[PDB]
Amino acid sequence: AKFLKAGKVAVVVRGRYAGKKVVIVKPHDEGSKSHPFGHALVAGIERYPLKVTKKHGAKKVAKRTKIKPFIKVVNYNHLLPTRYTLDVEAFKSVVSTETFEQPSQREEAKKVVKKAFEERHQAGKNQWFFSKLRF
Amino acid sequence: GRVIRNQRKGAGSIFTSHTRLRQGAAKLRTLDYAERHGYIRGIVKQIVHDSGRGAPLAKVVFRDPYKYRLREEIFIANEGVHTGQFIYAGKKASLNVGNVLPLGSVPEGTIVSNVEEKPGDRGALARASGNYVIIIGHNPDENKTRVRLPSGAKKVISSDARGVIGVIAGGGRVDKPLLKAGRAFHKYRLKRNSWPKTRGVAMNPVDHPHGGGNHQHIGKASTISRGAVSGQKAGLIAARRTGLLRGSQKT
Amino acid sequence: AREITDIKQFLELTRRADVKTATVKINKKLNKAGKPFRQTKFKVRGSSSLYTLVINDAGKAKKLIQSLPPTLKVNRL
Amino acid sequence: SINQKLALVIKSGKYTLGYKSTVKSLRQGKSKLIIIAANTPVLRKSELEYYAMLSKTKVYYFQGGNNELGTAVGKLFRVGVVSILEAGDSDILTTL
Amino acid sequence: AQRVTFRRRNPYNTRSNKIKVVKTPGGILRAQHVKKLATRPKCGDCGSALQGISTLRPRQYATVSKTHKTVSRAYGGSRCANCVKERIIRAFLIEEQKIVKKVVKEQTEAAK
Amino acid sequence: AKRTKKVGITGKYGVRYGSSLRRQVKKLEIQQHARYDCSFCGKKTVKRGAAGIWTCSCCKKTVAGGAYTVSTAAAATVRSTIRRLREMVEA
RNA sequence: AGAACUGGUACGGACAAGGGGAAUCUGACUGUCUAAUUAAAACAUAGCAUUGCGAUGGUCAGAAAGUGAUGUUGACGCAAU
RNA sequence: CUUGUGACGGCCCGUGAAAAUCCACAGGAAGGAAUAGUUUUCAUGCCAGGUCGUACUGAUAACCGCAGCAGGUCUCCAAGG
RNA sequence: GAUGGGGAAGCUCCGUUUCAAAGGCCUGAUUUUAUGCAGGCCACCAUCGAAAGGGAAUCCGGUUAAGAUUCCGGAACCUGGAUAUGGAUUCUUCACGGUAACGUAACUGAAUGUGGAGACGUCGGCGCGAGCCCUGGGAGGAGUUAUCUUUUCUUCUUAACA
Ligand SMILES: [Mg+2]
Ligand SMILES: [Mg+2]
Ligand SMILES: [Mg+2]
Ligand SMILES: [Mg+2]
Ligand SMILES: [Mg+2]
Ligand SMILES: [Mg+2]
Ligand SMILES: [Mg+2]
Ligand SMILES: [Mg+2]
Ligand SMILES: [Mg+2]
Ligand SMILES: [Mg+2]
Ligand SMILES: [Mg+2]
Ligand SMILES: [Mg+2]
Ligand SMILES: [Mg+2]
Ligand SMILES: [Mg+2]
Ligand SMILES: [Mg+2]
Ligand SMILES: [Mg+2]
Ligand SMILES: [Mg+2]
Ligand SMILES: [Mg+2]
Ligand SMILES: [Mg+2]
Ligand SMILES: [Mg+2]
Ligand SMILES: [Mg+2]
Ligand SMILES: [Mg+2]
Ligand SMILES: [Mg+2]
Ligand SMILES: [Mg+2]
Ligand SMILES: [Mg+2]
Ligand SMILES: [Mg+2]
Ligand SMILES: [Mg+2]
Ligand SMILES: [Mg+2]
Ligand SMILES: [Mg+2]
Ligand SMILES: [Zn+2]
Repeated sequence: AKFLKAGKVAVVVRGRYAGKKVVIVKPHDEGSKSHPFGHALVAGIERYPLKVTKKHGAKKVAKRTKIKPFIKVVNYNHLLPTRYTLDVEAFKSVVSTETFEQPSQREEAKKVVKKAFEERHQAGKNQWFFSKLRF
Repeated sequence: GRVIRNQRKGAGSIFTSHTRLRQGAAKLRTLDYAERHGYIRGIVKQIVHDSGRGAPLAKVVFRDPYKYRLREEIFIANEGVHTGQFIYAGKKASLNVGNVLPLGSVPEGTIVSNVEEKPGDRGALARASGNYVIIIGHNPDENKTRVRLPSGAKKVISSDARGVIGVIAGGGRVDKPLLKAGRAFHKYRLKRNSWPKTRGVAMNPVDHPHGGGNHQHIGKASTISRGAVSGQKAGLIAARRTGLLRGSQKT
Repeated sequence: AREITDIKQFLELTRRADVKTATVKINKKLNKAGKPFRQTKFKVRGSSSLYTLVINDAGKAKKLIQSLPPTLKVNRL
Repeated sequence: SINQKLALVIKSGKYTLGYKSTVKSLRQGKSKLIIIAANTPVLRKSELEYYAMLSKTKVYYFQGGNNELGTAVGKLFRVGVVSILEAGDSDILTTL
Repeated sequence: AQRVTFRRRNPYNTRSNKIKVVKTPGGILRAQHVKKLATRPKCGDCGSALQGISTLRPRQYATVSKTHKTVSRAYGGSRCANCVKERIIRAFLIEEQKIVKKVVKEQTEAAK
Repeated sequence: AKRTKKVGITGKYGVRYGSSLRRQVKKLEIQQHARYDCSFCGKKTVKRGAAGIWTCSCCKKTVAGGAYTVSTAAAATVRSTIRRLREMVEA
């Protein structure tokens, strides 16, 4: 059974965001006119949150938990699907094929996905997704 | 008379070895806590030819357990080692080719090379191409091992000395005839100034004990006692026997 | 040593507060086998580099020399 | 042996040859079984088991290298991995 | 058929003293010394000439902007792109195998 | 066509150095210059770089081996002995 | 590459440019030396053979040393014939 | 023709320097904005760059051979037939 | 080839990291005030040794009785140092685009570690470049011309740097 679904977490192996965790929001198996190849609409994080200890108080925590997300079209050949998962509901609407093709909705979609990511990271959800892949 | 050639080497004026192109002293990893209590892992990076040496070098990279650095070691490559191969050194290492098990923890009949004569001296025995050592047996009490050197001599060494598993690569080197004074010239050009060699009998008597005479002949006996002094030791020193070897060595 | 192709950039560059002199060179060129035209070159000696502006139109050349600041030393050659 | 089953797969069923083709097929969920040559790059091997486990696909390891696997499927070149898209008339899927 | 001479005081045809005969607006032939050719940077893993990077003599790199000396990927000016891909793959797979090994080990110890 | 009867590769040494020496030099140079299988990539792309260094043009792997061949008989015997000792000591 | 025609049979027209063969002694060969009388059949050489040595060692140096060469070496090595 | 350079191939029991120096990456210590900052690997702008050699010959006359000696003395460029 | 050391009656000898208590590096704190305390860091451990090895950065034209890549004129570059403006970026604080190889005017980054360049044999052939040689047309000048010769010779060039 096919596994690249609308909630899988993958790792980009090629491109500017190589080694960055991404979550698939909208798959496209049989390519498209603009992309004649199996591609997806993943959303990821560019600047992973920093480590936080007890010592930091009330502002270094805030500064060290900043998240920089990104949205991109990526070929399936440039992803490693994982056995992990992370559901996407709050920002599956904003990420779409016409979300791209002009800069604005890209940036206010990045804002929404940033909010969703930081909200989940504030709670104890998906530590592996927010943990930096060291290599 | 004049100081003969063999005396003249000790001064080391032009008789020192030519060491420009050598990649470094081929020594084992220093014996530390990790090796004598466990095992450590390494990666083979380069297999390099050593100038003036028949065997190739193995350049293995290790991790410093105490500081964040990348200690790099130079081994003598055993036949069968490849780049990117993981190398395990230590007491609890698995008995695999290229591993550096101490002679105490290795069963009889094993083949090892680059063997230490004392623990921690980083490899003395069997360091030439195609050479190896047989482990004959152990003495568990007062830990001690008996091994066979390439010379055929049997030697008893400590069980905590180390030695890499396998045979030194480059065997069969001396099989091909050189055919050319040029080949020997280039061979010795990177070892030391010891070629060509002039026959002592073709020398004037001031130059060598054999020199002189209306015919090229040694004159006296050529077997020289070990009690002779420098300048007399020219020929067969302390020869137990001489002549063609007909029969078994009976060693 | 650096060529400039923007007239607005050139006129702005004439007011860089460091340039003291400039020269105007007139050349006779051939667009093709039949028609010779007059080439004009505007060279402004900057502090670190020489900026050359080339104009192939006589009318634009006249309007531009008319539009140079009076405080700039111009050389005709 | 097993090479006779492979040959009957080739003459009857459908298959793919090569790492890119097999990973593409396994990504789409069309692959029923994969065969890995003995000396396949172990990293490539490992990503292959990971992909198969993600896709719930049986895995078998050929007792031979690229040349032996290539001759097994009846091709004059060397094959590192083969994917089984449909048995056709064979029995490999049921056994092993 | 003019014949040129070295423009400096080193008369020996050495590597640092290579010349290229060139013609000047004065109409004469004058020899000009050319600097030693730049060697392309190489990857740390695959050993091949990694692309996208300007090739200059080592000191001359201090003069150019950051763009010419890097690529916009992790390990930009250091490692081959395929090297980066394969090392990312290796890292992921070995870490997942580490979780697999630890769960197997805790299972087997819990069994006994 | 066939250019030589017996000298083969050692025709470059002409009429000198003696017949027998040229004979075993031929016997060794044939092994030295031959192409060998890649134990990793499975191709006829392994060549000798220097004495004892055997590397593969494709797959960029280098293996320490014999000075004149990829592996000598003594190496094979040693490897078999090591395998025997491993499977004897682990079980 | 070929064919006619032509000249006091000339024509690689100056320059440039191997004499050859039948044998014997001796050294296998390339190479090196008696600058300024001897270039050889002398020396070296590859090959062959012998000897010593497992490092607290063999060979050699220094007056001595908390000293050295072989040795960034380990018998497929080093050293002496 | 000379020379530079690229991809190659042949050869080795020969695989054919080191250091100064410059850069990149990994790393995330530290510092950072909204009525205002952060930035000098982007552009433009300002100042300084010390000390010693610098002529000529380089050879049948400038060097050594007692000398204005047919000797010796490292190297670069090389037209036409 | 000094030093620590060790020999030698001694002139001196060995040895160059050796049985050594072998140091400077950045940030800041204090603004009696200059710099000690606040820290942290780090472990080679003198020096000399190439006018052909490595090496930051310049070319063209002209000028003298004799100097020039050095002088004059013009046009650049490097290093070191201060700095101001413009540009860039930020309310998602430390940029974006491309599936990708990767692109741009920029587009924080200490300790520490890794890598690259420096950095490399010889020969044979092939491709490519530059200069030279050959040659056509044309625009000038010179030579031969009893006879022939759209003829013989000669000038038509473009540096570093962007
Ligand atoms: Mg000699
Ligand atoms: Mg004599
Ligand atoms: Mg005597
Ligand atoms: Mg005698
Ligand atoms: Mg120089
Ligand atoms: Mg780039
Ligand atoms: Mg570029
Ligand atoms: Mg003489
Ligand atoms: Mg003579
Ligand atoms: Mg003789
Ligand atoms: Mg000794
Ligand atoms: Mg030449
Ligand atoms: Mg070559
Ligand atoms: Mg001068
Ligand atoms: Mg002068
Ligand atoms: Mg002169
Ligand atoms: Mg001269
Ligand atoms: Mg001269
Ligand atoms: Mg004189
Ligand atoms: Mg001294
Ligand atoms: Mg110096
Ligand atoms: Mg120099
Ligand atoms: Mg060099
Ligand atoms: Mg220049
Ligand atoms: Mg002059
Ligand atoms: Mg000037
Ligand atoms: Mg931008
Ligand atoms: Mg390098
Ligand atoms: Mg031009
Ligand atoms: Zn291979």
